Amino acid sequence: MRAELNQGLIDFLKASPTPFHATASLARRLEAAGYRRLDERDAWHTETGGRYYVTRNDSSLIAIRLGRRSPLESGFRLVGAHTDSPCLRVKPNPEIARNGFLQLGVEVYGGALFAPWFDRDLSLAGRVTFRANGKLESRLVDFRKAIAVIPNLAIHLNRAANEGWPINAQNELPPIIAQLAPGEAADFRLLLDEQLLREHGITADVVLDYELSFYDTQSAAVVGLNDEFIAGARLDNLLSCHAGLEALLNAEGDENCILVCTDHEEVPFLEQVLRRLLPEGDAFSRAIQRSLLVSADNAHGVHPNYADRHDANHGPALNGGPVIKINSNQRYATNSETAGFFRHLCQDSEVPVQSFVTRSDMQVGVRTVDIGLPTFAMHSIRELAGSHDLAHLVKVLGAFYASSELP
Amino acid sequence: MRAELNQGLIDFLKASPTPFHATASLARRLEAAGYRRLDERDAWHTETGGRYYVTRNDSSLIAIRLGRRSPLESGFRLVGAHTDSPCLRVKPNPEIARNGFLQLGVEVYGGALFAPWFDRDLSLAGRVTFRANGKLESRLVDFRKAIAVIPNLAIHLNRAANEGWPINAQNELPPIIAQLAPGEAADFRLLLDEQLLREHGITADVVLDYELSFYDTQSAAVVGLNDEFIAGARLDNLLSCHAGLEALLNAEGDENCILVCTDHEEVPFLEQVLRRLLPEGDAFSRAIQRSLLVSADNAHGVHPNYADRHDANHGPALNGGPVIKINSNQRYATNSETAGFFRHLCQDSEVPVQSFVTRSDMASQVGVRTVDIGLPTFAMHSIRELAGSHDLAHLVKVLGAFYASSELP
Amino acid sequence: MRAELNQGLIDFLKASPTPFHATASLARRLEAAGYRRLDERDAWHTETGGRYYVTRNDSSLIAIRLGRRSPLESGFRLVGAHTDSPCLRVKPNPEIARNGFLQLGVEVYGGALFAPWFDRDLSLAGRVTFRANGKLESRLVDFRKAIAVIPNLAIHLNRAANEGWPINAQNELPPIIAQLAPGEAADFRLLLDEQLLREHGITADVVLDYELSFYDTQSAAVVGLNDEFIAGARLDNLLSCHAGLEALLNAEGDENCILVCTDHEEVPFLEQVLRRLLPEGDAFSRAIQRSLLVSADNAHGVHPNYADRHDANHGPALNGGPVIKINSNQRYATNSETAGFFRHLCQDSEVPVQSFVTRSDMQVGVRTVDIGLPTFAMHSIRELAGSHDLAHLVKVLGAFYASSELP
Ligand SMILES: [Co+2]
Ligand SMILES: [Co+2]
Ligand SMILES: [Co+2]
Ligand SMILES: [Co+2]
Ligand SMILES: [Co+2]
Ligand SMILES: [Co+2]
Repeated sequence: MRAELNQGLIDFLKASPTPFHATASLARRLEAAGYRRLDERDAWHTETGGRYYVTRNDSSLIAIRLGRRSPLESGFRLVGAHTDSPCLRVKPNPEIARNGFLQLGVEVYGGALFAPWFDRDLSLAGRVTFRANGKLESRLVDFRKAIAVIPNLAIHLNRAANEGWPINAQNELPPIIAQLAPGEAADFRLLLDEQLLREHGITADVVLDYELSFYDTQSAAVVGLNDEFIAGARLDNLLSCHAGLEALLNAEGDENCILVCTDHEEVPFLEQVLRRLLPEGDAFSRAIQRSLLVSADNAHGVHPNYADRHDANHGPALNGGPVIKINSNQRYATNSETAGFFRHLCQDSEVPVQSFVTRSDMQVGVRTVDIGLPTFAMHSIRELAGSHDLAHLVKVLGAFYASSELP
Repeated sequence: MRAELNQGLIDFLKASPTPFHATASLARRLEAAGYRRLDERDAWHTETGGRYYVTRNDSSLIAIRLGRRSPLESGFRLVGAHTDSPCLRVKPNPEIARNGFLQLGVEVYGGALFAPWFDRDLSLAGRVTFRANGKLESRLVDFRKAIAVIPNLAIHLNRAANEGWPINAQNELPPIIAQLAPGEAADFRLLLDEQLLREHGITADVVLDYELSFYDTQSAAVVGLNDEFIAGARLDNLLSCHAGLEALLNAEGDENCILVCTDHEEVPFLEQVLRRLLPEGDAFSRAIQRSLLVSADNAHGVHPNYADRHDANHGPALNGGPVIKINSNQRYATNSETAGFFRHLCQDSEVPVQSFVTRSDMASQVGVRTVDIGLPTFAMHSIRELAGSHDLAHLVKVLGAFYASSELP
Repeated sequence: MRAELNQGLIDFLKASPTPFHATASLARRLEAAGYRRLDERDAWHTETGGRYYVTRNDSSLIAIRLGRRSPLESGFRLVGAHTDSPCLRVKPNPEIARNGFLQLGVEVYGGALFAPWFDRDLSLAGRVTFRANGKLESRLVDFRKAIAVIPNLAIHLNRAANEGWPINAQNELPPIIAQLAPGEAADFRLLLDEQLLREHGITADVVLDYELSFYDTQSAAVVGLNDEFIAGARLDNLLSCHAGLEALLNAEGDENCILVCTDHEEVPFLEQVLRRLLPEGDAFSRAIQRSLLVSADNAHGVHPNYADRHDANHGPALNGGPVIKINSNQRYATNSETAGFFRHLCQDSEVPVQSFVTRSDMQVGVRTVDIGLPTFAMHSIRELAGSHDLAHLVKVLGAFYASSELP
């Protein structure tokens, strides 16, 4: 499955600098495959089998592939991922004007590593809400061009730099985007208004608020002497989003399938959607108890320069295939029946499979196995995974999507 | 008018991932412009009006533009830059095999900022020395392709990462280039040999040693909402090398002109070369006292997230022109005469000029008077530094006015 | 307006020293306004145009305005606030007898500031559960009188008192209520029986258990040279409770409206009440997705003596109007659409509006905007707010309640 798959990933990451864009990319692909969009606000006709997707807040998406069999007999085959990643968001009154520069004050979304955000050609994307012709409207904008940089302080002026210092997100992370007069006027909402005309043709009476993420304009790429790796932003968790979608779109059979890609993992929807798919009563409970959730989120590869952060018996290899993640304290829902099932699936697909627990010194109600492709450096602005692993994961999710029996 | 310089700089940086490659790029352009190479091993016949360059270790270059009058009478105009930048160099027995990976051990060259080298698509380039059927060869290689990465450790396994930790070069900086295990012979010198075949159609008997730097494969680029900035590796100090060379090739007037770009600044050539110009005896000392060296190396612009690392009266602006660097404890050789001269020179060429002095709580065995100047930058010694998209034009104009200058102090 | 609104607030705080008392004060206001209590054990018949309220544990209240067009088309407009505040609670067996004094052991409720509770004329109020003719009753009591003091230790005996010491809640916070003889014997439940007789004309067989809060007997008050401020206990969050009830009672139009004042916010109901207001499980998601929750809870005004605790670009000003609270990491669920709407709603209702974000180094599935009035000294026994802001908040909350169209 190539190469083609790895190229599909790179394009998908490119089109998705935010959870909003991620969602839009998933939906345009779902639509090209003939899934019809449902609006939660409207009444649903619903025809049995039955290809649908629904969004919430333009940043969460559920894909529903209804099969021949009653979900009360066959249960659901659910794959879960998330559409968000740690990053830096623009503040509501962002303009900072000092030493000739115009900067934008940012907050740190999620458990982001600060250091890798320095010295990158960053751009800006996300959702803008504005008033046009009286009505409230929302669009996505993506500046595409590299408009921003968080420069490092020179080592000459910070000689114990490599000894480590607590990077202060308030002081040290606002990006520079331009130079000002001064005195010159600076209106970031005016800049967004320009970007609305430019990107959308819309003229806008005033710009109200926004959810804008800086991101790396350097694309994901295949790296390594023998091309054994993929480097890029947002692998956690768009690698899983892409994988599950590719598995859903190419799945054999007529099983009841769901793809759930939710927002804010990194900080109800599925339940309300499912309760609408089912004639209420014991139907919900009977379908869900026959179901299985494969929760796909990146795993930690044992890192060669940091090998002792891992249990020696449980250090996943990049390109060694999907990792089954166990944690007895319910950090992962995986148990012997869901783990045993997934393990059996990989064997029948001839896909290699690994295990991970952490070092011991470190709500729908569905059965769940937690898996993930091994990865280095989450959540940096540029994470690392293996170039063989996407084909592995797509193979077994596709096998799972086509599985008649579940535990 | 300004954008071709910047385009040329981006091209120059791309072709120069190492000091060896920068010297090669500089030399290629000089030859295209009519400068001819002198070998230091050989006798020189230098006629006036002549255009020469000189090379040492394939990583230092001196470019000579001999003028109408003897340098004994009218002096030298000298611009200095350097061809090296902090980076990671491959060790001589580099193969590290563990957890299924192949890695290359690296030493840190210069005062590199470690953290920015993480999570970068790295490639490998430099000089390779080998024995071929059966003589001693040196060639330059550039894998071009992204072959290596130094991944960060996940924050889940280093939760107090943003509080800082002392990054250990021996431990945390060896890059991953491939996967091994279940076997398997890993021999780096053999990989170099395939790279010799692939790049030069050359095969080798045995590869002996090599000087190879890892570099960022992401090109330099113009950035900012109004394109005010240039980002890239090696702005320290290929920015000045470019600037100096553009200015040398296009400067008007006669006048004796010198471009000196030396290696190992980040850690005798010039003096020996200048002496082989001019007659024996007192000719040298007399020429040098009528001479002036503009040492061009990047300055620090005042950083708006770190503004108090600067003196509030001496905070250079990106795109505010060349900076005169003063340190009366001779960290810079600038004195009031050479600073005065350069200031006069900028004012005549309509080029804006700034001053820098360090916060007070923080050549030349030739004996040439010197002014130290630089274009203001951020993130000096990072894998990716920042500079003004306007400053290069500013610098080339004033160096051009310097090379054309009739009089010196 | 304003002076009358502020007097109403003051009276409300006085009437409400506990969650139980806040709920009772809300309940008797609504009933005066014609709202009829719905018992959760009963079956409900709700007509259009209905005005209802329902309580739980006598300390949470949900008031409901049913309009004419169905929640399936128009959704609900919901205002959220909470009934509780940080304070000190009497323990089950509280009598401490030492040094001639009677004291009551107290546990610290919520994230209270300890120092301000010292040297205050405290009283005691809350719920008493007792047995009367073997029947088992609960009544509210309010001693009203200043019956307790937690005195500071004199600076002469604690000379570095101004250097700060860790205040130990178990040791330094039990208040003094009386003096005791040599061996005089004290029974707190006996004093509670006398208060039952005193306040309700009731004798108890035996007093069983209780939930009693100490509170300051100093009334809320307008303060400042130009009367720009209001000072009082429990401004977090009875300020919002009061503002929401005014807004609900005076709201024009006939749209579907909810006021949610819950208990225990400072350490299920809403969903269960909403589900009983509309048929299927398809109707729930449809109506909730068309709804909007303005979650109203005090924000932090930038304090002139601690101004560096705020972001310089996001320092809300007392009497500056409601504050839209923002946090990408969902400490506040505000997004660009619900912020846009609220900002619009303020600007075309002529109320000034402010944004808040923290310094970067510091459910039922409904869209939400977190907003609050700017406040000083939050979780102290005596908090500070603007004497102009309550009028602002009531104005825009009413504007909200009369909004036909929601994001
Ligand atoms: Co994840
Ligand atoms: Co993550
Ligand atoms: Co330098
Ligand atoms: Co340097
Ligand atoms: Co509160
Ligand atoms: Co509170």
